[PDB]
Amino acid sequence: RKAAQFVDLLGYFSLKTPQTEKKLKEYSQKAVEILRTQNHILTNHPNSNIYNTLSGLVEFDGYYLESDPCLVCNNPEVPFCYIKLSSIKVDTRYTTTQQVVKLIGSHTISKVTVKIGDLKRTKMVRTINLYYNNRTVQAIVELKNKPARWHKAKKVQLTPGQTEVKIDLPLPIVASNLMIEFADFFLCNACGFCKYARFDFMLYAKPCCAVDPIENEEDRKKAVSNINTLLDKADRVYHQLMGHRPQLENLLCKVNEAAPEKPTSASVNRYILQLAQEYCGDCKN
Amino acid sequence: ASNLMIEFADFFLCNACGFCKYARFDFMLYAKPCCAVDPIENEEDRKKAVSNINTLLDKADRVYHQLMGHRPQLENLLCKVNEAAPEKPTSASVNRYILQLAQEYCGDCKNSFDELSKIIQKVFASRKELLEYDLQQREAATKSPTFTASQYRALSVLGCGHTSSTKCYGCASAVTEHCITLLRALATNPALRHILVSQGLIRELFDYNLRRGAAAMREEVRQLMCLLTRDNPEATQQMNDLIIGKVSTALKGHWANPDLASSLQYEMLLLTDSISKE
Amino acid sequence: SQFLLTRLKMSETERQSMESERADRSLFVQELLLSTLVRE
Ligand SMILES: [Zn+2]
Repeated sequence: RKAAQFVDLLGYFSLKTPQTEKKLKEYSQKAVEILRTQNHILTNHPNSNIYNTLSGLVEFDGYYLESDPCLVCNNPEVPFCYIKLSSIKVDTRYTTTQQVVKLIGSHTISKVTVKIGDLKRTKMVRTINLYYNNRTVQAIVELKNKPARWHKAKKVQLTPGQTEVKIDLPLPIVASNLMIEFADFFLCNACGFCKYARFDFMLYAKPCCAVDPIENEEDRKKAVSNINTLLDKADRVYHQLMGHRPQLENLLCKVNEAAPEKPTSASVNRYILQLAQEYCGDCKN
Repeated sequence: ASNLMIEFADFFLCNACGFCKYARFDFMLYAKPCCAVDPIENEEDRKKAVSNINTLLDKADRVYHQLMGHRPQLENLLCKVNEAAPEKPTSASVNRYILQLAQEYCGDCKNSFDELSKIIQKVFASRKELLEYDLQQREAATKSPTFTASQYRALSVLGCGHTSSTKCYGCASAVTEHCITLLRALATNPALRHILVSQGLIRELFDYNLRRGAAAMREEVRQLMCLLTRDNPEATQQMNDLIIGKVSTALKGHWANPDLASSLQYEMLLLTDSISKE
Repeated sequence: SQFLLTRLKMSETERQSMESERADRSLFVQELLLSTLVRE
């Protein structure tokens, strides 16, 4: 489905360019050959009967009975959304002039909008530094170490009295743990309470599928072990998914008979409801 | 009964509220709802009955028109369902047209049918009462001809409410069920089996009753068709010819239409049943 | 709306001609239908 614009342009250019009859014949032959091959693939597909019967009974988006999952169909274009930091926060630790946060997982952050409330004239922030990393740790204090394990993202200077600031990222960052540093002028070391002001964070982010980077050899070994575990889990889930097909075909065979049954959302045929529950409920998950 | 009275004859109750200090009484009835009307004893009662029957007929006519107004929507929904076009979006994930069909038929047509049946029963009871009163009055006027036992039942209102409508789908289905049962009983005699197969019953059962009715009826029809060819080579050859012809005709156009290939389940079930009986 | 292929008029005299042709086609279909109801 990615080739809508390509076929649009191909049709337009073939229509506008005057060409010889041999080129026209070759073009038409290519188009008809592709059509015939795709029709042949469709009519002999192992799941063709199940999909053809299911289309007229239930409303389903995708095809969840495929042996090899398709990267094209498994990867839709997910858009960015505005997420509040506390909703994805997992563990947090504060120091005198910094704040370290960990999230549930990785995220592709694009913009950060910071809001300030209950500010006091005594002291405000002049320069904010943003740091990020995509290494997963279990304890925040472990990652508290400043120099080695952080990456600079953006430094923003503020005019005095600013209430909202728009830290834009020219390139979206894939991050799991974040850090905010107040470079130029504060926070409780134990609980993080601030009397001078109250800070709130927003992110223009979306969920991302990424893993820790590899820098040395034991990281490679950990990556290999993790990939083996993931392959085993995927194999188990794949077998559990493919186990559903016999029940689906039995239900389809029973539905095809269309025998009247004696007993308004509950007055639908029980076999149709079972088919919907089996396909759109379990196979989808 | 509609109104009841209880009297304490041999031995108490408050005239205003009915409280009794001596005892407390509770009542139970072994009853069921009944469709009946007031009796007629004189002329103004007859006039009231006639007016009530006219009102009931008007209400029944209105409800009947409201019921028959549902048919165009039902046929439009059936036409849309027959297309079976995929729709993109677990009790809510069934096709919306199927939900609309179920709501239209089992939700509204059922209520209209029930109201119509209630009003029709009331009208029938009123008519029966009026006709009985008219017969009694005519007999009283004439008394100022012997009838046999069967003639009395024929004339009286006893033989009035046990006849089915001529154009009734359910009654025709029931008669077909009885015919299948009787024919299954009859086919156990070899001579009757030969006569029945000579009548041409196998083709009629194959063309009509294989796919119609409840699942039990369909299996019974399959059993009867198998029994009709129990030891008759000609009947077996005829049934096999029908099955093979239908399967070949469907398989010829299976490629351009898969419903042809998926609507052979009853022929193959018949073949399986015939083979499984040695 | 940015697709080029989805965007892939008639004068008055040809409109008169088309309306006249519709008229004669209607008349021909009328006579054709009348021909099937004749007595046999
Ligand atoms: Zn009936």
